[PDB]
Amino acid sequence: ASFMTSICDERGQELIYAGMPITEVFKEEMGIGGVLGLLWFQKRLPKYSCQFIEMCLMVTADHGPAVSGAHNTIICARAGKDLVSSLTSGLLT
Amino acid sequence: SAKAISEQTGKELLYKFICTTSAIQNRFKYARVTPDTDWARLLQDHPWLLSQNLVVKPDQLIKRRGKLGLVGVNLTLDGVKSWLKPRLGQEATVGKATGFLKNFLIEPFVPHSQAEEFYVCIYATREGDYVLFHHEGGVDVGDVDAKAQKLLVGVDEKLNPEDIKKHLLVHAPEDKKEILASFISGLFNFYEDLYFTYLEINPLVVTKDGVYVLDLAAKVDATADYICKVKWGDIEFPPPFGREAYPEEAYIADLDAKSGASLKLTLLNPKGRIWTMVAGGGASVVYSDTICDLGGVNELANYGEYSGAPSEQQTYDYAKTILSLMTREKHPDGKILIIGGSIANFTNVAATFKGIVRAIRDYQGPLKEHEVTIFVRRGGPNYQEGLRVMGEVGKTTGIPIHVFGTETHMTAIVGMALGHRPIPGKSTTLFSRHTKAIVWGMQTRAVQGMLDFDYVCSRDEPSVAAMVYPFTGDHKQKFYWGHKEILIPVFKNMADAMRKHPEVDVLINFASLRSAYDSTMETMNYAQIRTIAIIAEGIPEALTRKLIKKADQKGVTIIGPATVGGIKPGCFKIGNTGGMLDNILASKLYRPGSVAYVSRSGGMSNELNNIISRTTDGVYEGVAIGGDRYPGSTFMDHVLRYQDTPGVKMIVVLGEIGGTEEYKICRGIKEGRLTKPIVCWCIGTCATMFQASETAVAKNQALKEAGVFVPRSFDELGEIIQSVYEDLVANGVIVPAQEVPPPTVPMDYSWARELGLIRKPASFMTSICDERGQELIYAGMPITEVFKEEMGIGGVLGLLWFQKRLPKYSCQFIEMCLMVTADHGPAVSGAHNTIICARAGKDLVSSLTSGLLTIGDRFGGALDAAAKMFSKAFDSGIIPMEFVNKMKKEGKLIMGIGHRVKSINNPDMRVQILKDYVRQHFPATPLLDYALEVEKITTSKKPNLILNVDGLIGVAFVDMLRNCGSFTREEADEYIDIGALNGIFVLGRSMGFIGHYLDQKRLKQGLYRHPWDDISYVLPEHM
Amino acid sequence: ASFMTSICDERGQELIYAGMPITEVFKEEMGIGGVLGLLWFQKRLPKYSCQFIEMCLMVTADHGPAVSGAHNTIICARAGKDLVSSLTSGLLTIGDRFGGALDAAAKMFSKAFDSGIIPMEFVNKMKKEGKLIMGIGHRVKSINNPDMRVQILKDYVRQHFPATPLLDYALEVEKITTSKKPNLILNVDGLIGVAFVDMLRNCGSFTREEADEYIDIGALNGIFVLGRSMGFIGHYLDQKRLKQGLYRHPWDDISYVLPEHM
Ligand SMILES: COC(=O)c1cc(Cl)c(O)c(S(=O)(=O)Nc2cc(-c3ccccc3)c(F)cc2F)c1
Ligand SMILES: Nc1ncnc2c1ncn2[C@@H]1O[C@H](COP(=O)(O)OP(=O)(O)O)[C@@H](O)[C@H]1O
Repeated sequence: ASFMTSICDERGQELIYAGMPITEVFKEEMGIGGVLGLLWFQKRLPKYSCQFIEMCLMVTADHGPAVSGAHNTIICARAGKDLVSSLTSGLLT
Repeated sequence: SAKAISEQTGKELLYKFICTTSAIQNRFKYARVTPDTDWARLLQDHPWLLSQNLVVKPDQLIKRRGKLGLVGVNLTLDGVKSWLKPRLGQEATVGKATGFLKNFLIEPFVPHSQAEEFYVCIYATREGDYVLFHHEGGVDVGDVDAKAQKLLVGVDEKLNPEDIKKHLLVHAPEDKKEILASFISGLFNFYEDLYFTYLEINPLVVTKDGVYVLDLAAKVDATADYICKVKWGDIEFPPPFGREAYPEEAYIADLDAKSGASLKLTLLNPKGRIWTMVAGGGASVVYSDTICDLGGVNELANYGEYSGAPSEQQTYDYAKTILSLMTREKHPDGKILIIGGSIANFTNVAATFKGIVRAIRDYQGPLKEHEVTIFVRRGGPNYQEGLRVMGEVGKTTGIPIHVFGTETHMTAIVGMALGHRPIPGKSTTLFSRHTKAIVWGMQTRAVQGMLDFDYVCSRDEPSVAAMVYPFTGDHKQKFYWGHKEILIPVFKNMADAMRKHPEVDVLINFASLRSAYDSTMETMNYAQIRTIAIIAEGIPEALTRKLIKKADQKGVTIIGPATVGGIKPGCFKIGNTGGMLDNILASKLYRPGSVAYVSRSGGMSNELNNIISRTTDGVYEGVAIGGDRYPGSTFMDHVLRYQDTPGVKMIVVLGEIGGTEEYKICRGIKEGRLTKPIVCWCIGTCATMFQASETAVAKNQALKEAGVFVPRSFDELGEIIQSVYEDLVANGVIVPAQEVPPPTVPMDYSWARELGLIRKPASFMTSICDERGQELIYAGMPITEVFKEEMGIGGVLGLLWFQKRLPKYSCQFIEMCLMVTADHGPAVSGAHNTIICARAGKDLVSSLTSGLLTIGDRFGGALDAAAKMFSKAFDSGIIPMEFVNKMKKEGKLIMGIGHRVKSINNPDMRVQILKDYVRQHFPATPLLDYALEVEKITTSKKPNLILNVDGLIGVAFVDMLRNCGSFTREEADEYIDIGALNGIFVLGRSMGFIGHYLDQKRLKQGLYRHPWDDISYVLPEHM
Repeated sequence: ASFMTSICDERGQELIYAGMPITEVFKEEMGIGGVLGLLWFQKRLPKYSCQFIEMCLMVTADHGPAVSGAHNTIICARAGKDLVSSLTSGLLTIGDRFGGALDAAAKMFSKAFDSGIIPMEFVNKMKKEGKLIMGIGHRVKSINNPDMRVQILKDYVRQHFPATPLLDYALEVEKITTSKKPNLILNVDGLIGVAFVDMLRNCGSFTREEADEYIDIGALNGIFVLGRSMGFIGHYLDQKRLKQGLYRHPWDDISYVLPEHM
């Protein structure tokens, strides 16, 4: 096999993340903070850190528009182009 | 492989690099004479030619010049020229051969007496380097072998001058002793430093004036260039003295040069009904035996070796040369082309059948009307696609072929061709079944062939314990033990693999020929390595004797060089011997039998597996000792192991012409040491039919008179093996094994794709470049043609993007379009957000890119909007007044037209340069003669409405793609509608954006946050 | 002023590059190989290097489609998206394992040229410290059969540059390396990163303390981007023409490894 991927599982009845099927993910309350640890680390995370990594996403959402990445998302959003091509032109900062 | 060099080049290599105390007279005093002799230039070279008498003599590897009357002695310049009048360009019948004397040499005559003529000769043997001296020389020296002073000098030694004084000069005159010891002790050092094998000087003249050299005959080891090629400088090897070589043979010898293969063509009778296409260094000798043995010797045309598995195109070139020699004129009998042979390394099975098929199907006209009846036989893999394509092209063309299989013997077709039958310290046990091995080098195919063979042999453990490869980092490699994936560790220095693995006792060098000596001398220092195979061919013969010397000082048995390795079925396989399992399961090599073979050539190990599998129970062990001059272990060592082995019941020996390696079998049986039934036959009886006891005929006859079961020729070899084995069964000697089916692995995909058993479609379909091959090819053109002509970036662009080659007036134009759109400026949305992500410290790619995703529908996409507007309105027939009136009525701005500053009174200058270049060079410009009317009809209302450069490039590419030499309108709409003309802007402006990244990385500027003075925050107030 | 840009000049009658107005650029024959040196370096370049840097763009245009950048331009061109977004998705592969052999060969040969090491101690320390030489090594080819592109570039370097240090150095390292294995040749990725070092030193108008800076910034990295971008616009445009559908990878090539705790 050429690739060796160790996170998801396309085929079958249910989609499976790193260990867990998705009806178990919504059966429990995993949250985005648990799906994040479940995709990236492949280790299932407890609730006090599951809520913490949601804190780290809720904090770094914006610092502002006069900031180098948001500046060159503003510019390539004014130049009329897509959502992907306007996100991206601020992500490579 | 030890080739000869000329007398001249030999003397210049002597004079340039000998170093001794007693000086040598006449340094660099010689004259090469051709039929292209500029006597003026030579006489300007050598003013001493008008000074003393001369000796002129040929330099073409002609032995006994002094008795053919071909040595002009004691002549002036005019006398030399008159002596060259009846000879240069003429012919002489010399010995048996006949050729043109086309190269002569002139040397100074210096007088000498008879007792001053000495004899020196230095050659190589397996145990060392002889020195032969004799006090009398001349052409009347006679047989000088058993009549001189010999001195043995051991391998990797020096030469003590006191020993020469005490042993090599016992008959020399006294006053001439010390200078000769001043000479020979120098000369051997010369002999060692340039890797000669045979250096003979007769006569050697020492007068009172000093030492000077008259004659020189030399042979150098041609595989030893990678040390000595600076010393050698330019070296030319001359052919033997025969007829002139055709340019055909030069064209095939050129295939030896630039390739890595080996394929030489020696044709001797162009008007014969027997031809050859023989793969393998061994099997060409076998066909040349059997053809001449069946009395068709007068109709044999060529014999040619072919090995190394070259590319399909080189085998196409070889086959088109031989088929070009086929179809010259008619003989009324009909020509028989024999195709087939024996290879050990099956690597290009899919490629080589694509050559010879393409060579046959490119001559179906002439090959029928020269009446060719081809016999093709396959060996090794069951490559059914090649057999099928041969069988289809034989019915399509009409050429009578007869493609055969493995069931017919490899010389059974020769009897089917010539009208004879119808057409239907030391060890004894090297390898146990608990033998480990360490593979040097990285040969994942050969190691996979190890492991799959071992799983077929129902072996408990693998046989590759570890790999060693010093030019990467330490890691592990993932292989297939049957069905489960196991790992094998790959090391860098050998101490890791020899301390972590105390279980190995065999190492297998798959080194290159440059590193085999060094890796083996690295390995020999260790203890448990008790068997070394050396796969690589072309190891120089001075290095091989050093390996044999230390192999005898340590006891390690060497199987090689130039082998492919042996095979011991049920226990262990080496290298690629026996091929892939597609051959193993057919020749039944997964169980032990009771027959052992041993061969000179490694190519014949497939054929002996074939023949011993089709007559007897199976091979016990068969070892190819390699095809070099110095084997690591000859016949007799493995024959003694086979004699001291219980499971062996009969022994087969396959020899070749050359050497005393076969008379030791006669001595071993006449001494009674070798008891078991021995069947031998050495290849090459009809080498004499194109030293006397080392001929293949006399060696076979001496084996036949001493109690070795020799067949009458090679074609009775299977019969005589079968007839010995029947008598071995019918006397209670061999109790045969009940054959049991083996386990079965799946085939490799990468191997069973080449054979054509698997058929899946290609996922991508790319139509521009071509990675593989000798040269990289763009859409049609190879790159040496791109630089051979002057294609330019403007031509490589059209050659990649369109796949249509473009003429020069547009090739220069598209360079104009890149030189214009390189920059418009830094306060421009793309360059702005390249400046920002270049100040934020990131890469070149990540700063180019952050400006490239601005290109789109408001920035830089005016080009492909101008094309899709003017070209859309040109085709609907609208004359520009209704065009401008509908652009007002429907209410949309014209995408080509409009500029911020400039008017008719002051244009852009870039639009004037592009417009002038368009008018001067394009043959016909519609749609710009249209658009310049739209300038006037628009600009009579406001001055600043001009078609821009963003309008004119999108117009002139429409006009160029229509009115170039090679497109169609229905195709030149497609490169507009895809967005190539959009993409001319990306490639244009990317020069500028790499410029802005690079510039503001140079002007070292910090992180950029925008001011708060420019941003008007509007936030809905619900806290 | 917030920005400080030192290449172009928007306003005025004519557009001006770094020194030259454009009617002088087309008045003379500057070429793309001269506009390149005029934008990037701001130093005007003579003709024998102006034609050379066009050689370096004509060589690195394509190596092929089964190559990591061209692969993920083929994929994002089959997924139906733009020219910019299909070029770009192959450009962000350029980096430290693909296409960044150029600026590693320059920063190796030019770093070892200045410390005075004659090539034997250079090859011996590249064995001892244990790192592969970034210019040298090829998959197929030997002394007996070179690349042809490296022969065309080497012949153009010898026929026209007035003095070539650091390539007379590196061709010695070919021989001292290649006498051990045949396939160790300095590549085209090594020779471009050598000949730009030699060109920036031995052009008419630079200094060594300044011609170190365009190497260390990564211009010589950026010659590869501009070279290969012709090829990637080629692959986008070609597989938009050969109208091919969305591409998902097969399941036959991917070995799923998932920790089993359901
Ligand atoms: C490298 O040679 C192979 O790749 C190979 C593969 C198989 Cl399968 C095989 O059987 C043999 S062979 O030497 O045994 N017979 C044979 C030989 C040539 C040939 C091929 C090239 C040149 C001259 C003759 C040929 F065109 C057809 C044949 F059947 C050889
Ligand atoms: N320069 C020379 N001066 C004197 N005699 C020479 C010279 N060159 C050749 N000869 C004569 O020619 C002979 C050399 O020919 P050579 O090839 O050695 O004959 P052969 O092969 O039979 O030994 C010597 O016997 C020598 O007498």
